[PDB]
Amino acid sequence: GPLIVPYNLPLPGGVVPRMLITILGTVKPNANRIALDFQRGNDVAFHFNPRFNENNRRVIVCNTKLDNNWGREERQSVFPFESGKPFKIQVLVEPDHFKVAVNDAHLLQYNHRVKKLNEISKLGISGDIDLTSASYTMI
Ligand SMILES: CO[C@@H]1O[C@H](CO)[C@H](O)[C@H](OCc2cn([C@@H]3O[C@H](CO)[C@H](O)[C@H](OCc4cn([C@@H]5O[C@H](CO)[C@H](O)[C@H](O)[C@H]5O)nn4)[C@H]3O)nn2)[C@H]1O
Ligand SMILES: [Cl-]
Repeated sequence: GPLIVPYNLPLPGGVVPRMLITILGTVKPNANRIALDFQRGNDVAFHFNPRFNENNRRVIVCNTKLDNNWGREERQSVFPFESGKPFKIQVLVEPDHFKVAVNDAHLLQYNHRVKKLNEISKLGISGDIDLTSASYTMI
């Protein structure tokens, strides 16, 4: 039913273009944050971080963490999440970027900074959600 957050989903042999990762959940009421962390060991290859109240604004912050240092942030002000509401996040790995759609609407893409895609072998899912489902498939 509801998975335990923080949740770790192993990605056997890392990611690869045409790999589709689907996260189903519901945002808690008065949520503060969501985070998806595609990890290469201790490094975070792709950090996807909806923030519900940063100086009274809603923003999605994306970044990469290498040897414990966060890089240059990429910010998107389109913010499809709402507290209390069910969502679907789809992360499709493409040759040059992660492509993210929420609720079947394209949201953003994030260019690969970590190059060893087949070593990005785990997805951490955390934040103020009830997590229903997390899975992957090759399309
Ligand atoms: C148009 O221009 C802009 O107009 C704006 C109008 O409000 C502001 O004036 C802008 O400058 C101020 C400003 C401040 N911040 C951030 O605000 C934050 C709290 O919401 C923190 O204080 C941030 O610094 C500490 C911090 C670090 N991290 C880590 O970031 C990682 C991803 O990179 C992961 O998410 C980690 O998990 C997370 O810990 N988190 N917090 C701070 O950098 N963003 N912008 C200005 O540029
Ligand atoms: Cl790399």
